[PDB]
Amino acid sequence: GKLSLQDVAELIRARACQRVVVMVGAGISTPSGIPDFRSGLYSNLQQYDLPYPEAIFELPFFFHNPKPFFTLAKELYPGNYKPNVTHYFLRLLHDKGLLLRLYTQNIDGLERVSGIPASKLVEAHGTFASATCTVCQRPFPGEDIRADVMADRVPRCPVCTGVVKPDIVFFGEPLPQRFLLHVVDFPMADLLLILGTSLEVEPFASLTEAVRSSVPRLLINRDLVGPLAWHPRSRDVAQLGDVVHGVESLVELLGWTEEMRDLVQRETGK
Amino acid sequence: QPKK
Ligand SMILES: NC(=O)c1ccc[n+]([C@@H]2C[C@H](COP(=O)(O)OP(=O)(O)OC[C@H]3O[C@@H](n4cnc5c(N)ncnc54)[C@H](O)[C@@H]3O)[C@@H](O)[C@H]2O)c1
Ligand SMILES: [Zn+2]
Repeated sequence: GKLSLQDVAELIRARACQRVVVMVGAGISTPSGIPDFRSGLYSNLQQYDLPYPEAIFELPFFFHNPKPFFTLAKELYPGNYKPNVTHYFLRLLHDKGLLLRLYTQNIDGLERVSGIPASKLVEAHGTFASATCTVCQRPFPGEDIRADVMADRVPRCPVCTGVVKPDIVFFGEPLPQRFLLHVVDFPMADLLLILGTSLEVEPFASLTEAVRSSVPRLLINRDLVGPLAWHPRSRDVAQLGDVVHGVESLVELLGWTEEMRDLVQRETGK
Repeated sequence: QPKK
């Protein structure tokens, strides 16, 4: 009937679950000491006034005043953060051949850093790896604006002088094409795992319903808010509270804490 | 094609 965290772990142990799909959000980022915008952080952000938060990811605002966005980019630009244990756990899932797909709401790029190959990833809100001139459309490796950003200078096209914008997806914009994998990944999965997000926001929320009835949906996260609440299913399992704790429990139940430990150790030194 |  109602399943437990341990059941789930045992189903994974017992490779009854071999094709896990994972969706993550900001709850797995805050432990790497990435800020949460949803304070204190805005120390970086509030100053030039955002008239309201979402402006950070509105184009018209950005055109009128890009400074706040680039403060944020400077914070998250790769180098300046490291994968925490929850990434490394998803890395272990991959390395054991168990991971069909990881969908991430985070723009920190910590999943690739952690070691998960690009083919396993969907970066549904984009990436700082790359950029794109807001006017002329010419695209750029991410490093060719590193220093401007690192100096708090607003980068500018050589071609046309417009503002050059990292390929983070703004409000209003099409998500990546790679998002469209969901149609085949979700019905192929035999476990859905949701970490550090409740998925209140479409079109993530609607994604949750695309797995078959038989397939356990495990959330580890402080709350439930989204469609696990609106439309619960019998094989659902909620492990509410602190993300890291939740995941520590699950690794103990898998029997993987020592192997995790080994992996963390090797990558820290790499 | 779907929008953020
Ligand atoms: N790491 C990143 O790059 C990053 C950082 C902050 C926000 N984001 C946003 C994430 C957002 C999608 O919504 P979502 O990520 O769900 O949340 P959010 O950051 O907007 O709000 C928090 C959400 O995640 C959960 N959550 C966040 N932090 C924790 C935590 N420490 N422990 C437990 N649960 C936690 C919480 O229940 C809720 O659903 C995207 O639109 C990005 O704009 C990304
Ligand atoms: Zn240009």
